[PDB]
Amino acid sequence: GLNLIAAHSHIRGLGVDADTLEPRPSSQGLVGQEKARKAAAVVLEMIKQGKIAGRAVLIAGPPSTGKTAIAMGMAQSLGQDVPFTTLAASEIFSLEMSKTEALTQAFRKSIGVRIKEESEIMEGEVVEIQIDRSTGGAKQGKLTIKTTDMEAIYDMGSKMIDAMTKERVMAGDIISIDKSSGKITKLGRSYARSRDYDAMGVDTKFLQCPEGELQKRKEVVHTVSLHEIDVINSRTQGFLALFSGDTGEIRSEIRDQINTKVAEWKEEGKAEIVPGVLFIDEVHMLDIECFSYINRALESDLAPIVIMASNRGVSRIRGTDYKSPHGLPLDFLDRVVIINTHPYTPDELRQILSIRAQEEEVDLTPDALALLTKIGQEAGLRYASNLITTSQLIAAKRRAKQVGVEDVQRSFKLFYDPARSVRFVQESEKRLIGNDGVVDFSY
Amino acid sequence: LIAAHSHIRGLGVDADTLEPRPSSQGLVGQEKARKAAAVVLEMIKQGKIAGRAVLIAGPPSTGKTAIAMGMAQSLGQDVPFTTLAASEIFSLEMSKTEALTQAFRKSIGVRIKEESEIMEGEVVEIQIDRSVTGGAKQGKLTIKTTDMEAIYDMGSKMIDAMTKERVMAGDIISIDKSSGKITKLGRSYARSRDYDAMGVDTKFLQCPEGELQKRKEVVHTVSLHEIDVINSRTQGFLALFSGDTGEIRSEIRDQINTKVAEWKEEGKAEIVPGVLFIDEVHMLDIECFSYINRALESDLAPIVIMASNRGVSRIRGTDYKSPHGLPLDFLDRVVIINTHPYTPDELRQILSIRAQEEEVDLTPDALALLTKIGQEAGLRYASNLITTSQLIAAKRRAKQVGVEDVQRSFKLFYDPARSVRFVQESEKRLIGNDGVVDFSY
Amino acid sequence: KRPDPMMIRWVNNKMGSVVAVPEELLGTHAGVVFGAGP
Amino acid sequence: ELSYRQRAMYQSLRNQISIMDTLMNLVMQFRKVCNHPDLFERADTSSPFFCGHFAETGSFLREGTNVALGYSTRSLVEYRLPRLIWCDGGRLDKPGPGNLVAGFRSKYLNHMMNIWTPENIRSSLEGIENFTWLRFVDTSLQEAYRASHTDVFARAVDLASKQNRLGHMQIVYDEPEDKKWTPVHALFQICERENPKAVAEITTEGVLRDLMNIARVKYRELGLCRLEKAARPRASAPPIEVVCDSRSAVIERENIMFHPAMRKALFGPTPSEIKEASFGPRPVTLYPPRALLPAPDHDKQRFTNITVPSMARFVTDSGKLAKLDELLRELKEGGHRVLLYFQMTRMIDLMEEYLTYRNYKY
Amino acid sequence: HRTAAHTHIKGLGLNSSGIAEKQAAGFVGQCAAREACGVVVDLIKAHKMAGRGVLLAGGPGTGKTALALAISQELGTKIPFCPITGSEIYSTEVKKTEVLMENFRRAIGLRVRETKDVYEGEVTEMTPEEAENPLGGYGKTISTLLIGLKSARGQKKLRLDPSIYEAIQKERVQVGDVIYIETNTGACKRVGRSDAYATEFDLEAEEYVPIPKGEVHKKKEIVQDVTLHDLDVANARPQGGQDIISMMGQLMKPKMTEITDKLRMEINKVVQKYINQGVAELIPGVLFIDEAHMLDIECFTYLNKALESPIAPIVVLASNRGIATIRGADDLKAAHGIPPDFLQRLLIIPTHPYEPDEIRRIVRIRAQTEGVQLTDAAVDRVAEHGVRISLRYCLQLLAPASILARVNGRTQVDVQDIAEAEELFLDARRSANILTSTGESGGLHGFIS
Amino acid sequence: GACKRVGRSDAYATEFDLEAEEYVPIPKGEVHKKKEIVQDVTLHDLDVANARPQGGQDIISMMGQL
Amino acid sequence: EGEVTEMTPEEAENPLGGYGKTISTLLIGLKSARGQKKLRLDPSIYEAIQKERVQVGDVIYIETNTGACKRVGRSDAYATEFDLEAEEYVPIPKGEVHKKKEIVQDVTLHDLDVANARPQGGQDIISMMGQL
Ligand SMILES: Nc1ncnc2c1ncn2[C@@H]1O[C@H](COP(=O)(O)OP(=O)(O)O)[C@@H](O)[C@H]1O
Ligand SMILES: Nc1ncnc2c1ncn2[C@@H]1O[C@H](COP(=O)(O)OP(=O)(O)O)[C@@H](O)[C@H]1O
Ligand SMILES: Nc1ncnc2c1ncn2[C@@H]1O[C@H](COP(=O)(O)OP(=O)(O)O)[C@@H](O)[C@H]1O
Repeated sequence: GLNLIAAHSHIRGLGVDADTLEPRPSSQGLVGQEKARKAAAVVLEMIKQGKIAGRAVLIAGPPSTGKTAIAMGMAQSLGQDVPFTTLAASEIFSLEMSKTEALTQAFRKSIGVRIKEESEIMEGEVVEIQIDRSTGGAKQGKLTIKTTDMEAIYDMGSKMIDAMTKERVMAGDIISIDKSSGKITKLGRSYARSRDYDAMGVDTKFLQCPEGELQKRKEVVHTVSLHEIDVINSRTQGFLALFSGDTGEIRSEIRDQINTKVAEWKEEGKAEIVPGVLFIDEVHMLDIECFSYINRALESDLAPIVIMASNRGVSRIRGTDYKSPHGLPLDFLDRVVIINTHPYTPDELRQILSIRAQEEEVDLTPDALALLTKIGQEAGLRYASNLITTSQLIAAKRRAKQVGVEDVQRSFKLFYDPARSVRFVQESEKRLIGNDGVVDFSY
Repeated sequence: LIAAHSHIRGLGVDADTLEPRPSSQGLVGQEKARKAAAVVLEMIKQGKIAGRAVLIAGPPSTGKTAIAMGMAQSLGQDVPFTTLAASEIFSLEMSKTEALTQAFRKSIGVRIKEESEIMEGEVVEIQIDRSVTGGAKQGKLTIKTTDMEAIYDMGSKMIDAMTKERVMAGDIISIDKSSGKITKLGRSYARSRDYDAMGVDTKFLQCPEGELQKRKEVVHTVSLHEIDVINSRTQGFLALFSGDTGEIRSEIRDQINTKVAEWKEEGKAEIVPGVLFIDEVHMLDIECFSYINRALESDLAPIVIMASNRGVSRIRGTDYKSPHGLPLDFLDRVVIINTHPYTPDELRQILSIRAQEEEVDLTPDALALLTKIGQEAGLRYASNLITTSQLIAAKRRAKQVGVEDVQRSFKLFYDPARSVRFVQESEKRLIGNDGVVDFSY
Repeated sequence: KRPDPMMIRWVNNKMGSVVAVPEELLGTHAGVVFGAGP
Repeated sequence: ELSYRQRAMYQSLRNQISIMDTLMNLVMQFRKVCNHPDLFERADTSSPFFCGHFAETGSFLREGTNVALGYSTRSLVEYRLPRLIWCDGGRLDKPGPGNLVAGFRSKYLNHMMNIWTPENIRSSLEGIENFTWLRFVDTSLQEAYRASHTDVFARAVDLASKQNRLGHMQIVYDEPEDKKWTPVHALFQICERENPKAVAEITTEGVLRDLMNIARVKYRELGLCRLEKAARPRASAPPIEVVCDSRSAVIERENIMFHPAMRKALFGPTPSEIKEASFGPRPVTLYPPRALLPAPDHDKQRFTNITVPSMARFVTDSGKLAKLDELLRELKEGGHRVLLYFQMTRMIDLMEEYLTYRNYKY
Repeated sequence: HRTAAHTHIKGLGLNSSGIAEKQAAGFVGQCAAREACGVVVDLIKAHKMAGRGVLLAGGPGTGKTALALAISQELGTKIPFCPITGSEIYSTEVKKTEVLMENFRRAIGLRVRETKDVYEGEVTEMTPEEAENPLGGYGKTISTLLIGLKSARGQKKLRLDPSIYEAIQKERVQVGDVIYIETNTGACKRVGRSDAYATEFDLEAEEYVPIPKGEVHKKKEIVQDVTLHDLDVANARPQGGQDIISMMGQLMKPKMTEITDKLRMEINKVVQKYINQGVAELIPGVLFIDEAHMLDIECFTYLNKALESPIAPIVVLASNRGIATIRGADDLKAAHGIPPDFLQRLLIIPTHPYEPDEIRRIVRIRAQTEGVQLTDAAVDRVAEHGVRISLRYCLQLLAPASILARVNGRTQVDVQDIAEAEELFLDARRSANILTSTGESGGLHGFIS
Repeated sequence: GACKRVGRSDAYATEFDLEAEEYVPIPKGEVHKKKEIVQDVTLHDLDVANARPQGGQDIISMMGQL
Repeated sequence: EGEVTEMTPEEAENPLGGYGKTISTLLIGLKSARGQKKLRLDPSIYEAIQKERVQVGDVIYIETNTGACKRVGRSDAYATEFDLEAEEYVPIPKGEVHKKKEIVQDVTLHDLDVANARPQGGQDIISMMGQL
């Protein structure tokens, strides 16, 4: 489909025993990281429980240690029931809005208003439409519709006859009508009438006739974020800015009104509030102004849980000239509990490579899997994982049905790991442009 | 007016051998550089090769701009020559990269030919019908040669033009049918007398002869940038001139590149690639240089010429120095021309040309003294003293600039080096780099 | 063909020019300029 | 050689020689495209990809001779909102039950406690008070109030009615006796009362008039208003819409997205209004009173991205036809009418279309 | 036709087995890198993978960009090849991560079948019908138009929605015109006058066109190539409706906008419908980020998330720099100018300097590509540069030497014409000596520091 | 002076068998109600309302950009 | 220029068939402070008068490069015609009834830049929104 195979495609969840929060040694595509997966599951539990507001969790550990994978596993194990917002910290440096506004909108996106509503929908196959159009138009008309269980005839009001003519509704068409709006969606063409559709090309699909009553109440459960309500109220087509962007800085008094109204809907029982998650990937790309805003944004009642990942050691905080762990100021780190990811053992690399060789359509011979495991220890999990794809493509060039050591050796030879890449750089320093701008082009 | 380079009227080389003459077309000396620029000039005219970056290098003065202005004169009007100061690139309305993209695409012409059709005749009658309270208008034009009469129906756009032009019977008019523009050429009848406020009586003309319609092949040259602007928009094509154009999307340019190739295969258009001259090129950033270097590599890239005064000098936007202030991996793609400071006899010949261009009759000793000043103060200063001495001579009604006028001009106006000493001799009274100053006597 | 009810017609030639007004516009406000208002 | 249109399709289909065999079927379509590409795929009027929903006609035979064309065009991107948000008071500006604030707040912030209301202005109209200048700006308290409450579009429609009378005064009240007279209630409109633009339009030597139109003239003289479009958007879509299962949403969609006053202003007076205004006993000022939609800058492409295939494009799309066109013009001057023989019968139809374009005769 | 730096490159010059022929398709050498670029072409043509990163690593002038343009030719015209420099990312209109997303989605293509459902005919009647509204102040409104269309196969009368009459009106349609109406968009085109009453005596310069052959109602189908970014831009700046927003949105100045993830996600749903309907082929392509060292640590940290997207193109970086300071991160030095976080994601194709005989071969390939017929002693002369001077300086001399030879009346370039070219047109190093010797002291004739 | 169409009364729900219309029960309390609401605004709200046309006064705001 | 003393059609010698009205000249009287003139105008000025709503006692000018007319306002000689009328009155032109003058215009080239790059008089919605 339109989803291709990607680095996290094998992550199907968090892989944790829901009855105990005990991490299974592997399941759902996660291998090892047990203590981190347990902690992320305790966070997952209190996300679903909703009662706790505005806690920040940092996931800290070396690169390629499963920090994003654990974040993806939580998103896959929350699903649609909870808003999940993913933010690269690079994203808030907008030219449309100040970074605290962008960071506000991200917090607003992570709280859902859940609104439960009903409508009568009428659905069936058009048996015939008569419209007289009596110079003039839309004067009078009759509609016959059937399911497999019933047939009925309707006199149409004139603004419904406009809708029918607007949708060019025809005998044999399977339609739904939402009654209160009066919109008509043509779900398809009935197969029994296929002969009538002489203008439709042979690529046209057909459907069986609907089933049950012509009319029923269908309940829709909308969830709309606080950010969407904020943007809707900004201007006469405010929602149109939810797509194009081009929201301004939304005025604070609009948000404060909306918070009061959402508290009314909660107290009136018309809506539920559904606290989500904001995941800030590589949070160290934020600067000292951002962290100061976050500190008090987390103290709001309508704050999500915030989950964060950092590669960084003791490192220079952006927008200042001093260093702190993770590159995060200690005053912010005071508000944050930290989950650590550790490096993988060779058998865990073997398992992750196996899983990655299941998600990609690749057969590894046992010696090729052993060699990729050895390469994974020497050159890192990510590089050996990129040799999997390379080896399959080389094997297919030699038309092999399974990837052999020869294909992995060709991969290792053709594509350098980071360490050999650095060593190549440390040897080529006269041909590569130095930090001084100096370079020699002669042989 | 007379400007700094108005005497430059070409490159001054033999068109056959590309040998530079020691002085012609207003250029003097620089023979090695003028021959090099003549080889570049020929490979500009040949069009065959895209994307050559030639840097003209030298100390201040020594004619690097004068050489580039000599090239522009020798190409004539037809080949594009986009002069750009490198400080123009730092727009607030667009990025430096977009500003460079536009400057490149301004330097490639598309030369498009069309067959217009035109009319030439005496108006015998006009009828116009107008809807009261506006809207529709209708009319008929009856128009005449010595050899034809015909009645043409008119639409609103034409009736607007006819009434704006105040067309009347007995006018001679021409109509470009393709563009719809009208011009009155004159009148064959007298101006009437029955009405007032009829206005000016234009040129008398005999009635046009022959057929009313004539086909007319015409050719228009437009930049790739001008095609870009009008194809990125539905409306607002004044952005060709006001500069309101934003950062144009690359999908539009990719389409235009494909279509202009197709128009060339169709024979609809000739592509006429020209020159982008980036003066003061050392003023670009590292980000600009790392764009030009790969912008050059495209088939529609112009030939880029540059000038720099800089020595081993800091590159803007980075921490380190390089020759010309230009990155080494940029200069890798450049062939460099070096201009050399002039000798006294070269100075004398240039100053004679400047004097002749300004129409100033120097005495021989004034030219000698201006040459001596030229050696020690510089060619620009010695040039500035020519016009100054002419004015001083006019105060004393002198028919020629004497030595006294050049000495009087030298006295009143300081050269740079003398001004630097004047600054050093008054370090207490000028504002220092510390901001300190003493105002007292 | 009887002329259009609302197209006023100007014509100019060697004899100078004239304006002719539809019979439907005489007795309208558009006739007032011509001496033929309501 | 082959025209680029031929060359592209020919290369893509002769590439199948590497894939399959069918050779006879392939070389038959070699002969097709090498005769004229419109035998293989006819060039026909075309437009960008439409990223939207529309109602398809299911049958032509059932359609009949009279048919109602509704505007069916809708976005496939489709923003479902509950009526609790979109209709029942989640829009803060929309008064009703629930939204008890909006009705109060509209009256008090826009009228009672609004400084531009005439009663408030009138209390601030002297001395050092903040509307002191309103005597000398040409607006009344009513026009100031209007201009502070109506949006830029509505205000621009109101500008369409007005006469630049201060520019005419510049032509008439010239002389020392006229003292450069200005109505004292327009005293502060200095730059309207003194502006070369008015004078340049009345002087008979149009020198400064032409110097002020240079850009628009040369744009037109370059033919950029008539040259074919070299690009257009590859996809096109209608606006995204809210979808709400309520009637108020459908009304409010029609009120905003198909706004009658904006549309009427752009497209001008309705034909019966023109009839009433022209046959009336006394003059009447129409609304708006003219079509305020601008002239399109491209005098041929106008306001749509639809291309029509040119016959010159058709001529040059076949290398044989492009080469034959010179030979046929030579043969015409050689005294021969067109007489040709074809291995593909459909090529005779294209030549009849070619000859009915050229108006040369068989 | 015009000759440029890479006109001689035609492809990677691999065997069917994927080994590089030592001189093929314009290349000389780089065989291991050309073989690695072949396996990348295989990774692209096999649609299965998203968001893999490749780095072409190697000093300036080692053919890194020739390799990327060779990939662009092995993929052919169907696959989207999207080249950018790292210096194109700093827009003034929108954040630089927007430009990256636009380029990521420009590098994913879609070929989609489209049915255009249209009416074509000579307008034979046009009759508006209108209502006196209640006092909204704008007056009467047209309620509908009745229009008669005539084609060769008879005629039809259309009662148009007034929204479509506004298209007809802004198209300045008249009775007796030939028009095209597109029921997809409600859009209109005036094709011309009829060839009926096509008398010559119009000043209007009308195009008279024949009556449409066939039925007056038609339902043609055409195949459209679009990118995902084309859909984003269409839906963010709507312009295909006849509504007021679409209308005014054609009058406003065009400007780029920070298209939301929300829009992009919902266009994935729309395009996946086209796939499930069988009307579209998804054809993912490649983004070539040249000069990737000109990116910054915010760009690179965004690319982390962007490559993890469940659809993303292949990204090919190129860099020419050693251990260098990361831009926007003056505290951090790393190899290639790429952050150590991001470099772990890539497969590095290192690229190596050429040997002197390879330079000789390249000089001869390049000479005959430019049409410079060049003697063997002249080839040897030019190939002494490239060893002693950059390779690029060799190739740039070929055109001056050609001009000088032909000015000397020669049919072909001798050693003399190069030795003159060497003198008129200096390399950077000889010019750098002129600077250091002339600017050895300041003065009137010194170079400015 | 605020007013809203709540819907169509369901006493007319069978005026047709299908119409694009929303039918609501008749109001079942008093036709007239009086209630006192203590409204709060701020001086900034008065600024914003007086600085520019707000809400339904400015429909062209739907264009964005300028 | 002047106050309109009169407007009066001249009936044509040769009326066009089917129209019944045909005017060969429109005569207008214009008074200035310094005199008045009987002015014979091409009847096409009817279009300007009817659009501009020129009346007797209005102050207008005729420009000879178009033959059109523009209305400055009603002459203040009529300021007492009503207890209320919704226009301000303007003085009778204090010059000659006919002006032919050389005029010298101070212009900078920057004025030509702006006047070309942002035209001022445009009557469409985008121009008029632009000038707001
Ligand atoms: N415990 C794990 N189980 C399964 N896959 C993993 C695990 N850890 C990492 N991966 C995979 O290996 C790659 C690198 O891990 P990632 O989570 O991206 O590390 P980081 O986020 O710290 O850079 C990703 O493709 C990820 O899906
Ligand atoms: N060879 C020359 N012949 C004629 N005039 C020259 C020559 N060289 C310089 N000039 C004139 O002297 C002045 C300085 O030269 P210019 O080209 O401005 O030097 P730069 O390289 O600093 O731009 C200009 O007025 C230029 O016209
Ligand atoms: N292996 C090769 N075979 C043929 N030509 C080459 C080869 N490598 C480089 N070139 C040519 O040499 C010039 C410089 O190469 P380029 O790709 O610009 O290097 P880089 O991009 O690394 O600076 C270009 O004209 C290129 O086409």
